[PDB]
Order: sequence, then C-alpha cells, then structure tokens
Amino acid sequence: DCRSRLMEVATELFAQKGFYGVSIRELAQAAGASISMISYHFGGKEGLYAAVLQEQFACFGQLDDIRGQAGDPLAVMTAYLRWTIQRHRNNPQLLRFYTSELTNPTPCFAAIVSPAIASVIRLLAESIEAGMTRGLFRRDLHAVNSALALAGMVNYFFLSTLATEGLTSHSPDQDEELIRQYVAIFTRGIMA
Amino acid sequence: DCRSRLMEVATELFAQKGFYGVSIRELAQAAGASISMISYHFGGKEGLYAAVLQEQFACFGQLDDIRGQAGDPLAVMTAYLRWTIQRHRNNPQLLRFYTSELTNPTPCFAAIVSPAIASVIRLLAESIEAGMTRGLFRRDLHAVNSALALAGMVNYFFLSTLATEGLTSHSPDQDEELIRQYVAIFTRGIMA
Ligand SMILES: [Cl-]
Ligand SMILES: [Cl-]
Repeated sequence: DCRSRLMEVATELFAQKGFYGVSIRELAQAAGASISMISYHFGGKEGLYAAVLQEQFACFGQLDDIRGQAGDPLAVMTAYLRWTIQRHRNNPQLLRFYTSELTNPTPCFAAIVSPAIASVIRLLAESIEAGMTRGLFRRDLHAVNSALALAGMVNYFFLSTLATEGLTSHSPDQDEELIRQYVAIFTRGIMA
Repeated sequence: DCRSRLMEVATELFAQKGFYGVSIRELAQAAGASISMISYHFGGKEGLYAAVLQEQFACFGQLDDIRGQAGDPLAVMTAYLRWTIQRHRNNPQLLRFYTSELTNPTPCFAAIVSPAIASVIRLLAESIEAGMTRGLFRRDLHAVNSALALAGMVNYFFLSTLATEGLTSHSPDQDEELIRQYVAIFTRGIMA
C-alpha cells in the first residue's frame, strides 16, 4: 500500500514542481516513507518519476480508436479529437507533465514523451497524406505541419483554459460541439 | 550591475525549475549576491520572479503591428502569426514561463499572464467577428473558439519542437512558409 501512496504523492509533487523542482526528501516526507524505502525499493526520485510519466502517457500506446478509422481521413481526425478531449478530461495532470517535458526535458523525454507524441503526429499525417493522394485534401500543404495544426488546436484549447475562463465555455457539455467546430475549421477553414 | 546579473540568473533558474522549484538561497548562490541584497533591495524571490515574468510578457502590451491591420481580418491574422513567430524566435524562454503559468499558476498568473493572453485572443476574436458580419467568414463558428484555434496552431508548432525534430523543419528559413500554410488552413481548411 505504500507503493500506491508513493505514486499519488509523486504524481502531485512532480506535477506541481516538475522533476527538477522535487527532492527525494520532499517525496519521503509527503508519503511518510523513509528515504531508504524510496531509494532501495521504489527506484529513487528517478524511478518514481519514470513510473509517473509512464502512467501519464500510457494511453498513447493504445491508439486503436483512431487507427481503426483508417480509410476515412475525416473519421480519423474526428476520432483523434474525441480521444484527445477524453484524455484531458480523464487526466487533468497531463498538460502539466506534457508541457514541462517539452520545455524542460528530462531523460524521460526521449524515452517516453517524444515517441508518444511522434506516434500520434505520424498517424494523423499518414491519414492526411492518403487524403491528399485521393484528391480529398489539397496538395500544396505539408501533411506533418497540418497534423501539428490539428493537434495544436485541441491541445491549446485545454492549455489556455485558465486565461480564457470568461471568454468561452470549457464545460464538458460543450466538448462534442468543440469537435464539430474544430473539424469544420481544419477541413473547411473559417471562410464563408 | 548586480541587478543585471540577478535578472539573468533569475530568468534561467525560474525558466528551468519554475517559481515553485526555485529557492532564494539558490538565486543568491548562482548570482553571488547575499540573501539580504535580494530580500531588501531586489524584492526577494517574489519580486525577482515578477520582474522576470513582466519582461517575458512585455511585448503583449505592444500589439500595434496587429491592431494596425484592423479593417482587413486576413491581414490581422497574418500579422498575428508573424508577430507570434517573432516572439518565439526572439525569446526561446517564453514557452517555458507561458506553459508553466497556465498549468501551475502563481499570483503573477492573474496579474500578468492572463490579461496578456486574453488581450490577444480578444483582438483576434474581434477581427473574426467583423469578418463574420461582413460575410467573409462563416456564421456558424464561434469567434473566440476560432481565435483559440489559430493561436493553438502556431503556439503548438513551437511547443512540440523537441518531439518533432525529424518530422518537419523548424528552421527560421521556413517561418514565412509556415505562415502561408497556417493562414491557408485557418481560412480555407485542408479540403481540396
Ligand atoms: Cl486514412
Ligand atoms: Cl478587422
């Protein structure tokens, strides 16, 4: 059971202060574990951080709701948006770790974060590439940059929440309408 | 001169570890200043952090390159992209502070970060609103959510750089082409 309480405490301290702001003394104190339990049995600060980040990014190795729509690029893009919104609703901590690693990487960035993000961007880009070949999508746009644009739309909506509280709804009630809006912008733009 | 060296040291330590990961002892040690100089003359950890964040967000109070294009929504959107890219090229530290505050806010979030971001989003939304009234833009999309989408495109391109190194160019040589691509997606979508 002190394994579970350590995972909780590690997630909340590393989420707050990042890997570079947390000490093993703080982890032990917050969990009521000894520095020795932590170092010898739970992999130290580093082992706990790796375990926490692996849990944060676990869902990125499970892309079948998106991959399963291949053959219909619009359905792929829609599934990607729905999946991404779900991820954020289920895990309020994720953008803390995701942005902290992208802007102040640890050794876990190359091991866990970078391949997770790249796998998703690739998947989207492949679908865009297929749509371009088919003539559904315009051939003067670059598939990866286009994928990054879609990913940016949805991820910035959640990232900017605290600064935009009175400017738009962030209620989960409106998530399906957000998907409708971002699918429309990405595929058809804002032009009349 | 120890004022200048303190600002440098504060920017680099707060950029790395965030406000919540930096101690006044670390600041003094890194700058070769006493804890007393810092507390009594430079406003302590908090004063230094406020000064650093104010410098990080200073350019957000200077939006005339964007505002000056009002009357032509496309020119506003283009100017916004160009300005945002410039900001990131001139200040590699900015997304560290920007994401850290949005995900782990300090008292400086409400004072500095939130109004800076809101002022830009408002400006974009107003231009989109005008274009909708004029019939240039579709009336079934929400202006603020659309503004957030454009902001998300460009900000995610820089945010995701470390994870996408081999997937697309991030060379400043290609910044004008990026603007061309993101203007095209936002206004016309990816459809043929
Ligand atoms: Cl496909
Ligand atoms: Cl306008």
